Amino acid sequence: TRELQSLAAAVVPSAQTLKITDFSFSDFELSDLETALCTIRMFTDLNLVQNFQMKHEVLCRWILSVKKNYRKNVAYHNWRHAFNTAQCMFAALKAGKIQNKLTDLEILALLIAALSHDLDHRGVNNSIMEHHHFDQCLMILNSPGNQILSGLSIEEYKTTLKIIKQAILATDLALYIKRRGEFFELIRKNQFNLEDPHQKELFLAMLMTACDLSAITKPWPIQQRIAELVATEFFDQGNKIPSMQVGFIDAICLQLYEALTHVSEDCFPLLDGCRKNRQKWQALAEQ
Ligand SMILES: COc1ccc([C@H]2C[C@H]3c4c(nc5ccc(C#N)cc5c4N2)CCN3C(C)=O)cc1Cl
Ligand SMILES: [Mg+2]
Ligand SMILES: [Zn+2]
Repeated sequence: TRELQSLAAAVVPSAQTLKITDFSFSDFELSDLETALCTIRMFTDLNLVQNFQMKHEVLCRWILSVKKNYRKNVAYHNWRHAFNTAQCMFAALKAGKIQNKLTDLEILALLIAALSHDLDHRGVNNSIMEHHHFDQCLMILNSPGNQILSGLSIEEYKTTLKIIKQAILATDLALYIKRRGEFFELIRKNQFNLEDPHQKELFLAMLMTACDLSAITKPWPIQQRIAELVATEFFDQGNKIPSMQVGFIDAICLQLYEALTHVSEDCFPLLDGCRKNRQKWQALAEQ
């Protein structure tokens, strides 16, 4: 309440000041309070506070509830990773122009899922995990004073919960591998149509994984620092790195970001930064 009083009374700087529209956004210089302000700006500039009548104090308490339920002692899967996944979601809807291809409920659920998709993570060394993350997302969404979705009707609320649940479930890389071949086959044949609800639901799953791994697309000095955090989680429980990074980019990332650019050409900076990082890690791999 000492933190919530200061956050609620603050002024929320514009999206341009906060630099949350650039795919190259980084958070290393930001306080926990600054990340909260950037998050309010995301809800605000996506018209989520307005279209769904969110009381300011409730959104402030909800953001702080979400942030508190991430574990700081976890090197990578912490609040900062969830904040970044939401930022890339914002950058994709705005700079990537994905906004027009989605509905308000879908955008409202994507932002909530991106912020929640790793709640109570304990580090890689501890599809059940994603079901636990949605469980914690649901518990916070139902906490007194945190119900940011109270402005929705019951039909709106039930649809949004279904989308939130699927989006968090989609961040299971096993589900991504199960489903990506379909998404690539329909991108191949020039058949991809978002009007198909099964195709729209599949795309929302791919958009989640794209933002979930957005770190692999960051500029080299940032990507180097994030790859450190990843190593500290996998390794030190809190040489071989360059090769494992190129293998991850090859197996997982490059096709995903390639397909995303076909859906919207303005998501190209993700595919670009992911390639420049493959070059950098490949050179390091060769010593
Ligand atoms: C001991 O050190 C490492 C070991 C492996 C990796 C590789 C693979 C790794 C991985 C995973 N998710 C990542 C998400 C983002 C980024 C970035 N940027 C990189 C990610 C990432 N890199 C999950 C799958 N995985 C597995 C199975 O090991 C990196 C480091 Cl440093
Ligand atoms: Mg996860
Ligand atoms: Zn994640």
